[PDB]
Amino acid sequence: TTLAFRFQGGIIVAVDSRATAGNWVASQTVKKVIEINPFLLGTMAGGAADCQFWETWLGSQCRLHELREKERISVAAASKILSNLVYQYKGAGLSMGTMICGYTRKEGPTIYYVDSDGTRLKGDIFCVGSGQTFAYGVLDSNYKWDLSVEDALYLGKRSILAAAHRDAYSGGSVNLYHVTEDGWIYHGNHDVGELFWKVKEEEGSFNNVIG
Amino acid sequence: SDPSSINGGIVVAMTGKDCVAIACDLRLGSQSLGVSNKFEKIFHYGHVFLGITGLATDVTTLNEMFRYKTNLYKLKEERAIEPETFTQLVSSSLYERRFGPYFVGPVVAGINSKSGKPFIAGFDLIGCIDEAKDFIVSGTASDQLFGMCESLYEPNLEPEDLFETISQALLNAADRDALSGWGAVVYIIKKDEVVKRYLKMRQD
Amino acid sequence: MDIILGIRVQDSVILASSKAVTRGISVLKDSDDKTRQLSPHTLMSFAGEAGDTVQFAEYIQANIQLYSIREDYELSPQAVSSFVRQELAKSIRSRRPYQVNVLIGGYDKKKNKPELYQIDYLGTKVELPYGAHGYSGFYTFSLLDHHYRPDMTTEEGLDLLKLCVQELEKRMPMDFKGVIVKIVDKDGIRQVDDF
Amino acid sequence: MDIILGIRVQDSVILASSKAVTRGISVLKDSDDKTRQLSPHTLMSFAGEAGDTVQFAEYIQANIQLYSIREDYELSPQAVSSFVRQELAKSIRSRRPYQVNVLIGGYDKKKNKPELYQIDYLGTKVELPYGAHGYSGFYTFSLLDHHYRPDMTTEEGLDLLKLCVQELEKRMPMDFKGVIVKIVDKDGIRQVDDF
Amino acid sequence: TIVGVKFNNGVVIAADTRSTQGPIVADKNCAKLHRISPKIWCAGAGTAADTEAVTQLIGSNIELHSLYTSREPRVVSALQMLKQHLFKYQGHIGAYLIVAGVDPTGSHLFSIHAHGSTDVGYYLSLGSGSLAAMAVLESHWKQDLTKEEAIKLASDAIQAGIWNDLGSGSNVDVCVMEIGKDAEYLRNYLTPNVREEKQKSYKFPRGTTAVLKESIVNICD
Amino acid sequence: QFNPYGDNGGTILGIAGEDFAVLAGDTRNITDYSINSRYEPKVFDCGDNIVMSANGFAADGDALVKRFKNSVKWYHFDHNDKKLSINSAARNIQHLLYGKRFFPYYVHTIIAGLDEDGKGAVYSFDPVGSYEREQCRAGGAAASLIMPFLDNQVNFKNQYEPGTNGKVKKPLKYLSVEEVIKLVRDSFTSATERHIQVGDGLEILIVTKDGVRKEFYELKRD
Amino acid sequence: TQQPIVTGTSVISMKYDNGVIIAADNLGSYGSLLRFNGVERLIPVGDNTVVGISGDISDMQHIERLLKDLVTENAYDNPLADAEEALEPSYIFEYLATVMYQRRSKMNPLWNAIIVAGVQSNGDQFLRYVNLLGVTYSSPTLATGFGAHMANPLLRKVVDRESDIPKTTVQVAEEAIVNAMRVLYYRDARSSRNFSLAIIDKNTGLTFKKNLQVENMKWDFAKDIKGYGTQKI
Amino acid sequence: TSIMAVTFKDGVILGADSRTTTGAYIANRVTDKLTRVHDKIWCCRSGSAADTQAIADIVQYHLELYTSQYGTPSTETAASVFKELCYENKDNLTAGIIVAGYDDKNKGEVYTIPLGGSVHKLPYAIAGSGSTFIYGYCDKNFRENMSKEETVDFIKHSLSQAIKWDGSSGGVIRMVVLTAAGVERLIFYPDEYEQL
Amino acid sequence: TSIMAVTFKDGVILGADSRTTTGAYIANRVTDKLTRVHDKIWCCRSGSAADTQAIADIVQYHLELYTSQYGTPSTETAASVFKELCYENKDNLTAGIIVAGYDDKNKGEVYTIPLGGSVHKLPYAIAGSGSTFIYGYCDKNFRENMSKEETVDFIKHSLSQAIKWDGSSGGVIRMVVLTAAGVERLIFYPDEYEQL
Ligand SMILES: *C(=O)[C@H]1NC[C@@](C)(O)[C@](O)([C@H](CC2CCCCC2)NC(=O)[C@H](Cc2ccc(OC)cc2)NC(=O)[C@H](COCc2ccccc2)NC(=O)CN2CCN(C(=O)OC(C)(C)C)CC2)O[C@@H]1C
Ligand SMILES: *C(=O)[C@H]1NC[C@@](C)(O)[C@](O)([C@H](CC2CCCCC2)NC(=O)[C@H](Cc2ccc(OC)cc2)NC(=O)[C@H](COCc2ccccc2)NC(=O)CN2CCN(C(=O)OC(C)(C)C)CC2)O[C@@H]1C
Ligand SMILES: [Mg+2]
Ligand SMILES: [Mg+2]
Ligand SMILES: [Mg+2]
Ligand SMILES: [Mg+2]
Ligand SMILES: [Mg+2]
Repeated sequence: TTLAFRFQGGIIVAVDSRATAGNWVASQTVKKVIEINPFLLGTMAGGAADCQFWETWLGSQCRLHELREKERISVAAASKILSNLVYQYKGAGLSMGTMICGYTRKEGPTIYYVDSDGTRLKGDIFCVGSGQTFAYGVLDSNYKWDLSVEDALYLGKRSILAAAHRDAYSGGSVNLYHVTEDGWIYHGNHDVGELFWKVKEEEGSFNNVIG
Repeated sequence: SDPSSINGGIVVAMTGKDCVAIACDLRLGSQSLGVSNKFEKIFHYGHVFLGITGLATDVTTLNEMFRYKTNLYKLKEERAIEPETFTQLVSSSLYERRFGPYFVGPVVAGINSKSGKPFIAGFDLIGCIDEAKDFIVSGTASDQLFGMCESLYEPNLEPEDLFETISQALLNAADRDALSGWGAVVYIIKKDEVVKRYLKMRQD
Repeated sequence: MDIILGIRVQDSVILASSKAVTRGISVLKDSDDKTRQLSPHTLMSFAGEAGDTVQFAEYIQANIQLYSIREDYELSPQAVSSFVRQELAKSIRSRRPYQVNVLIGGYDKKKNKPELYQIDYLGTKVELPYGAHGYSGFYTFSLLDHHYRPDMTTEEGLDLLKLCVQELEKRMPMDFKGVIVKIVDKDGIRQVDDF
Repeated sequence: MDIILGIRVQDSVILASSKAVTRGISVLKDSDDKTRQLSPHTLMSFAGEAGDTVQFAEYIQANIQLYSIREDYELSPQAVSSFVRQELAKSIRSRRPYQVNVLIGGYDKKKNKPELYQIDYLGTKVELPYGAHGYSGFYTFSLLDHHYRPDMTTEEGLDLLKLCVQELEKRMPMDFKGVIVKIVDKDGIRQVDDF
Repeated sequence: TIVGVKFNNGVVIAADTRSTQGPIVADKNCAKLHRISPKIWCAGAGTAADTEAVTQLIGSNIELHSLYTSREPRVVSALQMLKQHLFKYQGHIGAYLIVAGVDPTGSHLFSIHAHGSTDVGYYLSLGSGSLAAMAVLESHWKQDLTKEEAIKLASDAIQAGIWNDLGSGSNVDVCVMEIGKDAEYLRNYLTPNVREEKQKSYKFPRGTTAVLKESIVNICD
Repeated sequence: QFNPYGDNGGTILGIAGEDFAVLAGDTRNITDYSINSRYEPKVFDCGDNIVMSANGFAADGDALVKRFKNSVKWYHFDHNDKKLSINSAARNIQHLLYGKRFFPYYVHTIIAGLDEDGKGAVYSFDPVGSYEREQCRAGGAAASLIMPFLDNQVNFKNQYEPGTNGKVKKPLKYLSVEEVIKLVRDSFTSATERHIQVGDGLEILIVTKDGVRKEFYELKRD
Repeated sequence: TQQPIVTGTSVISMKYDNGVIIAADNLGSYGSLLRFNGVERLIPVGDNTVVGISGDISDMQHIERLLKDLVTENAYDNPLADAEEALEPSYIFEYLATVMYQRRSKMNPLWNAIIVAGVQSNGDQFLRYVNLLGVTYSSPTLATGFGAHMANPLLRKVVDRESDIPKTTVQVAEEAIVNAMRVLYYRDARSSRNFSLAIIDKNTGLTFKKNLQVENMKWDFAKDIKGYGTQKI
Repeated sequence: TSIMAVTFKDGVILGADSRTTTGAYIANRVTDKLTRVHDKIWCCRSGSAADTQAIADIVQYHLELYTSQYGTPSTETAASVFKELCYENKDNLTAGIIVAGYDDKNKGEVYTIPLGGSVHKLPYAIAGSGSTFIYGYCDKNFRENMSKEETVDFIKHSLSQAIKWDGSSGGVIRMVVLTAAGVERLIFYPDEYEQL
Repeated sequence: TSIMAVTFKDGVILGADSRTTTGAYIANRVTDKLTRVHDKIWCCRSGSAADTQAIADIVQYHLELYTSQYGTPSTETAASVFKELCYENKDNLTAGIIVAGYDDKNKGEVYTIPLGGSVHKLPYAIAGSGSTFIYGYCDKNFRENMSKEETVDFIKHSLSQAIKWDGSSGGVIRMVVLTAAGVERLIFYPDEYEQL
């Protein structure tokens, strides 16, 4: 489960930290966000190898752009390198659901959804992965444009926690990012092991669970 | 389309000194979707305890069926069924459906009320009896449970020690399986008192 | 068929069921009631394979009505749910199984408790504070996990349902033509006439 | 993708295209523009396989823009349609064919005529008074056969389109989240900002 | 791995004690040596439940037959009843059995396959470990084995299976059926796979596990 | 029809101490129900204080280790005898694996050594070049048996402080090399008892700043 | 992708105190037809290496040609071709392993299981296996086909671990091999009575024995077996 | 499997090899494929071991009950009972059976029942996988009214060749001699027949 | 198809039937399966008629070019050229070829190349569908160093049996005699060989 949304105070990016091999839990502590540059984030969903390889490659292509043009690549251009690459591989069996989130002065805060079918969409809200529907349910029903940075950070965290609980193929920990005009700011790792019980108690939610 | 792994869930049983333990997780799902957080997989008929993993409809059906058979048993025999005898009743009943089986991994735990001897057994879906002195495992995380039990377990544990071992064995096995977890229950069974503990565990 | 939800609040069970009946690229009907009253204080919503859904609901309805007349007494929701589960548990190993998922919403007059039972076509029964069959659950379970409180009124229950329907109309690919909503409480079954 | 319509009236071509983008049981987006301006007086709407649709539209757009710059001249809608057809006719016998259907709406400044071209992914071209790709046509062709008149104004054209969208929102199984409407006339391309 | 060896005054059957579910060992000390009647014993390979169920059904019917006729059961009866039953079910009952015993007729050793074919022999092996065991039987077997020679050959043949076959392991179980005497069932005759003492005790400090709720369960009336 | 893949069984296990790391593997090689060898090493010193195992299809494992050993040799030539850091090795192996993305190496790969701060490091890879650094990991046939035990005994998962009412977790602390070897020897004896493809011998490579030492232990041969 | 047509069955081998022994029967099977009865499946390479091949015979004849061409190429511009720069068993094996793995990787295998037996120049016993998949392993005992199932268990009773090799004489080891070839003749339906055996010793060099026969077969007990259960006559 | 039955002056001789295989593995190397359905009516079995054993057991049952009621059945009657079972159940049976018998009126008779359950009365019959290799040999060397010794040689040489070429055949050559003088079991070992 | 080559004192004789079938239909009943790749190097063809004709034509080409450069090729050389084609193209060829030749140094030689493209030097070789039925017969009757008349009889009797039992074989028996004295074509008609 990965998510990114636009609001008054920029972009929130929230991801879980689980890797699966069928019903085997491969890892609970995996990074699903690639820091392409200080103003550009990539989220990873799908094939682990496919995501890691092609999103670090994207970081190389974005570095070369700023060498040959003496200027950071636009979110639009960075997303379209990745979408044009996966489109060349269409039918080969690549599996990738990515969000390219960042700020440039000409664009403002921008989110692009890119998948291995070759779909590329600009938009304000996306949830990607096995647990996307769970994340949407919570996110869509609490989302305003006017969320405070503090509230938006929590909603992002709470939407991934929601997915971590219900989706068998999401969990481990929530990794949080905030993107502003000044670039991305890491807002820490949050293990679901402790976060679930704290949220249950403090929020009074999750009454489905034996307290 | 693999009946044994649509709903998920695990059961483990261990023997200790003059006691047995049987534990299960609380998850019922439909593949990726977690549906219920309270689906218990351990039932009892008198002092004999039965855990059932596998397809949830067959778990519910077999429990209803064994409650039926052990009720008639008690009325005719004028005593509660013993674990050794129940084990054989489970085996007969599963093998009766040889060419249309119940998709389940049953686990029997109890203390023979006459000999005082602790007793556990497990079965495959068609009725074959695995009787072990040490431990029995069943469900979607049976590989993980075999691993944990084979390292953690030692013989002749006191009830309060045996509780820590079975709990840690189940908890850490469930955390490595997508389709198991979402809460756990542990039954500590002595000759004439049974303690039932709900374990706090990660809810992902 | 597709969408059937249930929420059990303090003093009632609320069942919401989609009105669309679709075969191919035609919405044949946009006002379908995917529900049968089994007894005065027990309501069953159903979804699944065309034909099977209604045939199953009406068969169950006949059997509960017969029991009521014979014993001059209303079966508890727990009892009706166990009867329904056993019928489905039988069907799954039949020549042609009933491909029907059901919610049973009932008010038990003896306990003075509302009860929601979710049962799938395999005969998988669970008692739930809130439930759903089909793709609906992928959105509504996580949403309810956040917004649901055990001590909510019937009016708060209906507002929690509006949230669920709003979310499904936003993110679901198919047009399910809104829901018919029914409340089961100590005074029986009534339908909300606009939603 | 799914729904793209076109109506050629007296002095304009009107293209209506659905806003929904769906993958699985999630509507990812509800404001998608399934259109590229090829030249100031030529618009192409597209529907079909994910990725292929945009990649094909943008490739065609680049080639028409290049021709415009090179010759300092705008290709006739007939010429652009023949170019697009030939590209699709090539693709269908390729290693991996473009699975894209298109409508081309253009105003030919030399003839002072609006023109609508319907082209499928096989490179099957027809000039039509009204056209549709996908399941839409099964409802809209018979509807337009009855209500369409050759001499209609642009305002009458938009009313005829409301009839089509109303019918599709009534009878189509899927929620396509309304349409973006664009008019191609002697003064170029503009979009109707509410529909 | 299961073997049968004939000797001067009887027959001996032996088996390993490993049960498997896919690549996992389900039971480290299961008993594959089954009693059809007091002096007719069965060794089973194949679908575990099928070999136990088919052995018990024929064992029950043989007991009733013995009571009806006032006679000791014969191995040829166990053989004929097993083969006819397995045949009727056209191989869907996955039972592979080495049937040995002594009766008024003398000493007998037979093999039964799932489809209902039977074989006579002086030495036989069945199961995944049958090739390892048959290599040892074909290397060492001679006509006129003594009791002690037959037991040694049988346990040697099982050991080949334990060591060289991944499908077999743990201990060697023997049953000796000698003409005139009681069948002796040597449970865990050989135990050459004892688990070494572990490096550590994983016994936990009490209160390690986090608990939400306790309650006394009522098993009484 | 020709199947280009096979399963040679065996199981591997890597653990990271504060100033050391271990890569353990059983020495058993199998196909179907036959033992090919009781002592076929699958854990290798690759130079530059890196140890590597590619468990699964033995042919693909040997091919990968050969290619990595060759990769190290050319790194020295092309970059003035510079030491290949464990992180740089890890990234190199990703590219080796991802090269055959559409005809993969059917192996679970683990590398162990010291990071550039002298700390114990373990990296693990999927067959097509996905990777992550971790304190410990098991691979191969008995991975599912051993991994949850390592979570419990190495990372102290689901363990709480006695009498804290499940509110204070057992505190994560680095293990001694003596303790890590106890967990490895017990992980493998447990794996041997319950998995038919695991047994015969255990071989451990330990990596400290003083180089690569080797320890060997008899396992049950059944 | 092929299917094997004319095939050879088990190659068996083991290490003893000074050298290695390897053996294989002289049959080329054509499915169930025992078609060709004079087929050498042990190919000696120099005076220190024998390569034993099972599986497809057409692919075996290709591998013979590769090996006789390898000895030729090694002699080229090589004054020490018969001395310090002679082909080692380890050189010959690694070459075959490389080819086997390349051909499986081109989805066009050489449909064979190969055992390279020999003694290295430093007196060390060499014994290693490779097959159509390019899978390789060494052990004090190695065998292919039925050999692995029936020969290894018997040979492992003589040499069970490394420390048993110094304690095994060429008399004991050859006896184990000859006995194992008799068992395979009893129990393998694709085997023959006629076989070749080769000893590579670090003192006596390469001894190659052709036209061996399985002897001392127990068949007499057959006459006492009547029917399949109840039949007495 | 290699099986044959040959009529001669004094009666009929049945021959078979002793090899049973599961794929390339020899499950039993001392099999008895010559099976008694009556004192002087025997059959040679080829096909599914389960199917031919089950059939032979049922025929022995029918002929023992026939004898109880109507006395000694003819070889033709025995062949007719085999045929009835084989033909009526052709879809579930893989059984090739040679029936050989000695009446005192009818002398030696041979009936072959191939996979279809058709019946063929022949002077001699060959069957089993190994038979393909000796059609040429048997057609050239068989004469009517051979002696006992000639017929024993004809079978020994014939099955010797079948064993040599067929991997599915092997072990000992078992024979059963059926004459007025009674019933004689012969066995011939590899070390004899191999180097004929 | 029934084909064989037999070495004898003076050289080698190739034998074949003349029947080619498409299913049960005899497409040609007077086929020539004995084909010349050099003056005294001939082959017998079995398998796909297209494949064995295409192969034989290519070999004749290679041997005619070999002759131009290095003089008369050995029988072994001819077999090696067949093998090279059959082995390297094993996935697209259904060809079973017997190569028989007469050098003045090497005398009569026979090489068989079965479906795999393996090569086997033999005193005599049999192949084709009809060969299964005469393995027994040929093994028992073949002696080394037979006369011309004995070898002609051995082939005539052998193929006579193969034709009798194999429906895919029939027509005339063609033979080609290869000796120092040159090249001799023999034909034997049904009315002769049938009643041997
Ligand atoms: C939220 O929605 C959440 N859902 C959870 C999850 C797990 O689905 C995931 O998508 C993660 C995220 C990645 C974690 C690593 C960082 C990068 C993101 N995805 C995985 O964990 C994937 C799941 C996956 C997805 C799609 C697939 O299509 C084939 C397969 C699997 N995990 C892996 O890919 C998995 C990782 O390692 C597992 C492992 C470990 C050790 C041994 C074996 C396996 N590995 C594989 O799937 C390996 N597999 C190799 C073969 N292969 C293949 O295609 O081979 C051929 C023959 C067909 C060519 C495919 C891959 O996160 C989201 C956000
Ligand atoms: C020597 O040669 C030795 N080799 C070892 C082995 C394992 O091969 C075995 O044959 C044993 C012997 C049995 C030991 C137990 C006493 C009775 C004899 N056989 C097994 O262990 C079998 C292996 C096996 C064989 C054939 C199979 O075909 C499907 C599968 C497996 N084990 C089992 O069958 C196994 C037993 O489970 C024990 C157990 C006990 C307690 C809890 C869990 C498990 N169970 C299964 O295989 C389950 N399997 C499920 C599906 N199934 C099935 O039929 O599905 C349906 C839908 C069609 C019904 C079959 C059973 O010993 C020889 C001598
Ligand atoms: Mg989860
Ligand atoms: Mg869990
Ligand atoms: Mg049958
Ligand atoms: Mg083991
Ligand atoms: Mg033979």
